[PDB]
Amino acid sequence: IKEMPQPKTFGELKNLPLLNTDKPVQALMKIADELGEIFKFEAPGRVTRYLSSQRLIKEACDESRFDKNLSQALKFVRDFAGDGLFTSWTHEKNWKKAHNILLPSFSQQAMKGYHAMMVDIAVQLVQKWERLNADEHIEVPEDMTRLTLDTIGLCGFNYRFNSFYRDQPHPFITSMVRALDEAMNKLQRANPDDPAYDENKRQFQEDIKVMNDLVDKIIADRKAQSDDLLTHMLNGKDPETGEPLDDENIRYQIITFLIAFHETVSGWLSFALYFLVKNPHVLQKAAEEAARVLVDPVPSYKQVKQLKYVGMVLNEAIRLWPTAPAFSLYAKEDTVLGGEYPLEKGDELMVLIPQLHRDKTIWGDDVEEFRPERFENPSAIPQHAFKPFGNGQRACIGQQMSLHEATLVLGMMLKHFDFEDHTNYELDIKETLTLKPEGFVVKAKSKKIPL
Amino acid sequence: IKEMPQPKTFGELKNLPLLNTDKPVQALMKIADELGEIFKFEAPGRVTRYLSSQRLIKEACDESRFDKNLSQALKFVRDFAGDGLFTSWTHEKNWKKAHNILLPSFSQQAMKGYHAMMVDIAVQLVQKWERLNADEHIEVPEDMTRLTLDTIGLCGFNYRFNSFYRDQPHPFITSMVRALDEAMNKLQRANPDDPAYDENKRQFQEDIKVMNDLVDKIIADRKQSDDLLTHMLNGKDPETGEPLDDENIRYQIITFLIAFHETVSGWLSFALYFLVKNPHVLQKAAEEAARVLVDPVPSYKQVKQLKYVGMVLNEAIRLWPTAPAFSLYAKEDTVLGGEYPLEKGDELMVLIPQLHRDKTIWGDDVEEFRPERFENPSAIPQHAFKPFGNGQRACIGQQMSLHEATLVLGMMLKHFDFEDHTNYELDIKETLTLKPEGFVVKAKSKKIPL
Amino acid sequence: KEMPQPKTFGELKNLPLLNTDKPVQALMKIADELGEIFKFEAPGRVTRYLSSQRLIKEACDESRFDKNLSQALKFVRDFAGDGLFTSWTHEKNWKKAHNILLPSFSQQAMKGYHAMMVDIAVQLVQKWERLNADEHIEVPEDMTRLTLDTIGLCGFNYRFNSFYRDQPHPFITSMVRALDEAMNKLQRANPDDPAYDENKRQFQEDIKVMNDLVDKIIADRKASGEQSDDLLTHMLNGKDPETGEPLDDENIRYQIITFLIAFHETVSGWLSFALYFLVKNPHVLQKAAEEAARVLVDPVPSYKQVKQLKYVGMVLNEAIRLWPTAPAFSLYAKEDTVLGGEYPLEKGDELMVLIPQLHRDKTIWGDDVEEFRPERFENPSAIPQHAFKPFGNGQRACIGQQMSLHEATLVLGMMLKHFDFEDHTNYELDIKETLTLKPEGFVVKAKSKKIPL
Amino acid sequence: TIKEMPQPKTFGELKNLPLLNTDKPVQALMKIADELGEIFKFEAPGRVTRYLSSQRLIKEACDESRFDKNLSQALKFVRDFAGDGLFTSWTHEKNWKKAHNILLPSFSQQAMKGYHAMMVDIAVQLVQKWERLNADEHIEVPEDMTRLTLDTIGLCGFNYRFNSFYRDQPHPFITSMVRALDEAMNKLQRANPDDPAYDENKRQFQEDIKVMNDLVDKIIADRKAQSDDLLTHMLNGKDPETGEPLDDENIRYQIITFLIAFHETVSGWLSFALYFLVKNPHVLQKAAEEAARVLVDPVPSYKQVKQLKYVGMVLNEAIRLWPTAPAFSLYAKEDTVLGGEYPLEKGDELMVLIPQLHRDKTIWGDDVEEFRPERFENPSAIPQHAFKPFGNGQRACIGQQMSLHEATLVLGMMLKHFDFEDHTNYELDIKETLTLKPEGFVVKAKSKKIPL
Ligand code: FDE
Ligand code: FDE
Ligand code: FDE
Ligand code: FDE
Repeated sequence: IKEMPQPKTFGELKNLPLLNTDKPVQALMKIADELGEIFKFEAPGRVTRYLSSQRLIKEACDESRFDKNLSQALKFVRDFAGDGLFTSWTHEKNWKKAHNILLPSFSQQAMKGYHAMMVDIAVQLVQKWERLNADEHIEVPEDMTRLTLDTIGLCGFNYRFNSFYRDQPHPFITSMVRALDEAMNKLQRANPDDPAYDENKRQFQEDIKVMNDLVDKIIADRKAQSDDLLTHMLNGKDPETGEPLDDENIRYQIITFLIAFHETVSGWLSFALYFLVKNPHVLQKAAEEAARVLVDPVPSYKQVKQLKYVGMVLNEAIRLWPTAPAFSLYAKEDTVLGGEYPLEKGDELMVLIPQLHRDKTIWGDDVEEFRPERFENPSAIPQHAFKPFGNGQRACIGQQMSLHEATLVLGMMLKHFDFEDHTNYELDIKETLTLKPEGFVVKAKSKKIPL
Repeated sequence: IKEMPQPKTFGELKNLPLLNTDKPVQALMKIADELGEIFKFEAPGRVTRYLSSQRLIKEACDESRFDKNLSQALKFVRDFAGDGLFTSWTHEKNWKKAHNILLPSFSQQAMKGYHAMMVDIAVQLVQKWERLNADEHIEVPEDMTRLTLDTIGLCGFNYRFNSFYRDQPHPFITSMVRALDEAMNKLQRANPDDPAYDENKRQFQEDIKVMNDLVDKIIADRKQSDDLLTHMLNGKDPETGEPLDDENIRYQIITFLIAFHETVSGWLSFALYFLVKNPHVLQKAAEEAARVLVDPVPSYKQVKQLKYVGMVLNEAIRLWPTAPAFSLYAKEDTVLGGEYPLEKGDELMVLIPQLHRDKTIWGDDVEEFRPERFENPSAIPQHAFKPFGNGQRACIGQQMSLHEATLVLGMMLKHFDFEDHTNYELDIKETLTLKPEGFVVKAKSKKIPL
Repeated sequence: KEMPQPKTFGELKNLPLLNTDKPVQALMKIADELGEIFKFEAPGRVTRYLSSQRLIKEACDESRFDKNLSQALKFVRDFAGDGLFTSWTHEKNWKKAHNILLPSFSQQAMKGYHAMMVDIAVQLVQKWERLNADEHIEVPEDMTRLTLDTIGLCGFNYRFNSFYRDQPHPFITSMVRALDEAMNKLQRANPDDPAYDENKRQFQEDIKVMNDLVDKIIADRKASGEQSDDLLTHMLNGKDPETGEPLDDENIRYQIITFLIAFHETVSGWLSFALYFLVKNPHVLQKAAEEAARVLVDPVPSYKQVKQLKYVGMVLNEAIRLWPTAPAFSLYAKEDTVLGGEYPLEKGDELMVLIPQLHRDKTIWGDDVEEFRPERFENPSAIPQHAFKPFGNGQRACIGQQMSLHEATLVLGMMLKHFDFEDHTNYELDIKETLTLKPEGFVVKAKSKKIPL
Repeated sequence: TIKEMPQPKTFGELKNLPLLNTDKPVQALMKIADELGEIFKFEAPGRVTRYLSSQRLIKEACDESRFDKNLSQALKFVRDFAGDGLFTSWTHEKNWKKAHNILLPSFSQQAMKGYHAMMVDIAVQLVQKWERLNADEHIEVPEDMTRLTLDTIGLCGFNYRFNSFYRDQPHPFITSMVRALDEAMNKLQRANPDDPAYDENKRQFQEDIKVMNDLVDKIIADRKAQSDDLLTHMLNGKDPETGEPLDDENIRYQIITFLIAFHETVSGWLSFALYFLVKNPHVLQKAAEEAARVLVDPVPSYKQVKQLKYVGMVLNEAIRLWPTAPAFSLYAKEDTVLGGEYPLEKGDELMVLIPQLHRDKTIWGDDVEEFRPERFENPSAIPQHAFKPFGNGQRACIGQQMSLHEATLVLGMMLKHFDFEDHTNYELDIKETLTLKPEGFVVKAKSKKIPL
């Protein structure tokens, strides 16, 4: 009872050239604004539907009708993340297995344990920024990346990257960044066999070895003893099959966590810092809460949760630019979406989170303005209207940890510094598969409080 | 005595790679934002200084200290616009000659003369928008180009480009456009002799030929009309008694054609953008238009009384002045602002968009579209607002442009309600001028007839 | 029974294999590696490349196979339309134009074109006389000026005046660029990517350029009624015996484009190649120059005299054997059939004759296939049937074979009569490939023998 | 002064630099020489040089009392990872004459007898690889010559086993070297080396030097764990004026130097010979003839390698037509006049186009392009300085005897054991790094069924 909108198609190439930007997500957003809540996007070999209104999004988040689909994006990341929690299909050996082995390791009770090491990495950042000279500035995404990676490596696997002791990035991080870019780059390749991509292929494998070799370096330090993320993997057993996780799979989970945490949380903080320096009154409300609550030289686990405004900023940043901008679904059985669009079994849907988070119908007509005050009552927001961490059983396992980190770090930054948008930086959002601000720089004057 | 800041330089290429964007002006504004009111900009074989605070620009506008310089930009334009007014040196032969011959034709008294022909073109645009079907949209920069170009050919030269009767741009307009891109592109070539730049060198001569050709049919076909073109054929220099030679005239026509259509097309487009982005201001101007434009066709008198429409235009050109910069050189040794010593011949660049963002002058809300700043146009300090250049070398076409945009904007506001149906994000395309790219709207006609 | 096929790249088949600027030569190397036949697959199409006289002989059976419009020719049809070269044998305008024009390329017709042919030829000789001592000759560039001017004057009584220019006629640059675009579409897997927008639009403008002067020439003569006895009046006045009607204006415009392109592209390459092999084989140059001197006894050559340069004709034939400027033609099986007892073909299957490789079939030419020996052709009937097909086959064979040979023989004769040629650069053969073949950096210096015209 | 020197087409401030914007610079300089003759000026943005091609001028330029070895722009770029090694050092630099006198013993004819055995080891591995191929397959000639030449210099020279024949994608070191060498050539064409577009290139290059210094600098320690080899001569030899052995970092520069120069020159050299053999079947016959007659043991003897006279002649005739290191550079020690026609300021640069020298028609006769190895039957008939494939003077190629022995040995064994088919009718295509090798050259080989 409704023909679905579709953008300009270029011959046999369908809609693919339309996402021949350096900014595909943002290109999909611009399409969403022109065609409305749902549009078909077909490329050679695949077809999908992108949804942008909460009315259709809530139905797709009905777990009896739709199951998580591996988007072409995720299908290409699977070539180095394999059977990890992020890139495994729901119905498959290790998803449920790893899911129940690892879920205890991220429940609110796990956070109390990670808190000490999180603080460690957070002081290094504060000390680095403290120790900068006057004429210097801060490269925000890079230092957030230094932070996030160091924090997961210590909390999760008790491995010290020492990112703050390095100027050129780590070999691992560069391979991870190059691998993700390649996964993205395969989306626009109309035929991946063309010889033009031979060097691109050769490097892809060279970086997969670099990561896969290095992760086993993490494994060497232990069997050759501490309440940590890795221990649960080598040591937790399935209640039905009795076994632990395979050595090959434990690998993929590590790659997954390293990639997921360091990438998603880097954008998150950077965006929060971006929005703070652009909204100085919000900064004021957030900076004062920092001083009043963070009364110790270093924070305690209990003190973090009181930062009720710092948390609101983070959520409001994540509303506007969700660092994992999309998740994919398929129909378990034949169905009708919204009484208008019939779906055959196996058809793919794409939830375009940033555009869902821009539904005026839900948020009012100031969808675009950075106002953390929307979130004082998280309970007024309808169901499936704010889904930055996915949905259902395949929802983000790393939510409670990421939020702990972001709120922790942001608090200490606001407690210890004031930040000047000394360049009048125009937001430039880089798209690998995640989103991050690119070239964001600030200067920070230390408030002269000791640690 | 104050040492001047300079951004990052790359070996023998100096600051040249920093502008290896498709957006140099915008990249320079970014540099201005990091380095402050003035910075030195070095390229291979050249040096200039970019000024951004009203403190420095006011000095540089002393016609006793500084004269108009042909920036590297304009030096490349001189290859197809030659010694026309825009691309002339002040003291060269044809400038003051041509300037004093033509000023009468851009005086306020000529406007009453052009007004009919201007209305003619504007009715065409309005009828084009009325005749769209419901599902269709409007391509704003492209239709402003049809409008601005057709307007000057009819007012100036009684030539009908018929852009509204065409879907791919006119062959003249496209070569004229491609010539501008090459002038810009020559800015970025570290060595223009490289054979990679040979296909370009060939297209360039063909485009110069295309425009030079079209003009000469207009100019020769004349040898009964009181317009810019006969003023050129008949105007006489009071010292030598002769008109401009046919070559210089050709150069004036080319100059005007591009200069008007490029700046005025961008300008109207920016106004439409800022209006759809601030609907109260659209409301007030729409209300103001409806009350004043009370006849089926607007009159010359009524256009001076679209006082709010004019304020909008002033506020848009404040934000994005479609001709974004002018250049100056020091006539003799001096110090600029007590801090920066300058040798004779040293170059200055007025970065008009950054000047219009000097919080010191405009307040702390610079980035806001508020036409009410232009209630009292006398309230604004001198040398704070330079959209039309400066001095004797200031835009000779200010009235005509202002008259044009104001007439056109008003009729659109009287005749349509406009929908930003795509939530268009501003993307400003750079030739040498500025212009929004991909700006589209939907327009529902108010069914007022013409 | 299973046919060789070169290396395939995923869903892209063999197409990346000849993403060179020189496809024919890459195909010549596939044939060298894989032999008399190999399958060449592209997205959406399949063809078989044949190189042995054994298979070509069957492929020339007009009762079994007909002329196919190769993918290449399919793209040329975008501006050569319904011209003789790009017509299907069963299309309406083919047989029509064919029976109408054949007299205009006959031998009695050549006697008529000869003088205007001579006209362009003196223009070439004088330009070469009037050069100063230091300069060289840009050989392909001057052969192009000559061949184009000759077809325009002989065919259409139109003067391009190429010798009075440095920028080629505005038209020939389009005509050349259209050919390059036609060639360029061969390697584009996705023809729709927006990157080919400047290409596809420049293309449409170049077609506008060619049609303008061709429709001007065809209209300008439909007013002066002038009885030049040339291709153009023969097209305007000749009538089809079945419909009683002459060729439509749209179709004539296509034959002109066809003839301008066909003559200028094939013959200039041909002359260029002959001259290359001559300056590279000085003993052969001597014999031809001697025959040139002995026969060209008049201030300007006469038609009877041209018949008589038997050795330059053998040179020309030996040149077109090594590098046939039009390197391939295509056929399809009119019905299901088996080729050479090993390869069954369904009706409609496409075959491609790789003429350069055919002309190197050692079992036919002997063990010295690559040496330039014009003495192979002094007994022309000794050559087996379908062993030497530089002009195609059967009813679809080149209509301009005679006209071209006359031009080349005449022109080459005069060059040898009037100059001594020096390979002052030791030019290494570098063959540019558009749709036809021609050498690229070829230059020589020529000392005038001071014989007058 | 008498004679204004020719100069090819100039592109404004970019001079004639665009003339070598091929992937085949050397071949372009030949095409220019063929039209402008025995000498021409070649200008670049920051430099000017003169190319010599006639034996007449080259005989003068090889006067060691007037000219010395210059570092061409090319060799200046190799100096970034080969540093102070013999190939990239100035004569008056402190490590040249130092390293030169300690190493001459390791390449004297006397030294060869020792290298002979390990030379054979790698030589059989190659023969075994070819023997074990199935019939439908072919031989990728440059790749297998690169495998051999590198394994031989690495084994015979430093007792390190690369084991190239046990891998299909090339060694990381060799892939890094070739990419480092490619970067050196790639710079020659950049009139803007500061431009940001070259950041990934500058990055990768810096990573590639680390790769070489990694393995090589480990090898110097890995031996301190002493036999009689090139590395031992470097670790143990003493300079008589300061009495010191070579610098630890200088040795790293020599090893890198020797690995590259050998593997790049010798592999190219063998490949070219094989091309000429399969293209000249009668020469192939006579060459396999002597091979069959002399190579009478399951393994070659040192004496026997010397007793191949025609195989050596094919080698000489191969390097004549395509000398794998095609050029060397010189500077004027003082002001002087070249050929009585061209005056030179002190410090002016000369480039010898060895391929063009080796085509000087007045010297070799008019069949200069023909592959005729019998030109080398009487080597004393060849004029002094007409045939300089190994450079000139004290700066002459130190390894020419090692190289000739390897090429003679290997080429001999190939001719004994296989018959070769140009089964694809391969057209000669020259890959240019700084050195010259042929590309995509392939043959099929039918075994003569003979054991080792
Ligand atoms: C470590 C970590 C950290 C994190 C964080 C984050 C942030 C900030 C954001 C986010 C997100 C997300 N996630 Fe996240 N995260 C993580 C993780 C993860 C994992 C493992 C996963 C998978 C799970 C399942 O489902 O199985 C996720 C998950 C996730 C999601 C979903 C996806 C789909 O496709 O559905 C989302 C949307 N994550 N996230
Ligand atoms: C027609 C026309 C129109 C116009 C418009 C306009 C607009 C809208 C804006 C503008 C601007 C300008 N201008 Fe303009 N305009 C014109 C023009 C002109 C001229 C001619 C000139 C030059 C002047 C003199 O000096 O003479 C100008 C001018 C001008 C200027 C200045 C330049 C310099 O460098 O100095 C500026 C800034 N404009 N504009
Ligand atoms: C005008 C002219 C001239 C010429 C020349 C020549 C030369 C030198 C060479 C040649 C060739 C040829 N052709 Fe040549 N030609 C011509 C033409 C022609 C035509 C029209 C054709 C088609 C035919 C029919 O079909 O009808 C030809 C044709 C021809 C051929 C065939 C085609 C196919 O596809 O088969 C060939 C191979 N052609 N050719
Ligand atoms: C081991 C080795 C091996 C070799 C080989 C060879 C071959 C096959 C060829 C050759 C070559 C040469 N080298 Fe030689 N080689 C070597 C080496 C060398 C050295 C070390 C050098 C340097 C020495 C001097 O001079 O000091 C050379 C050296 C050489 C030379 C010279 C360089 C210049 O710059 O002068 C030449 C030309 N190589 N090579």
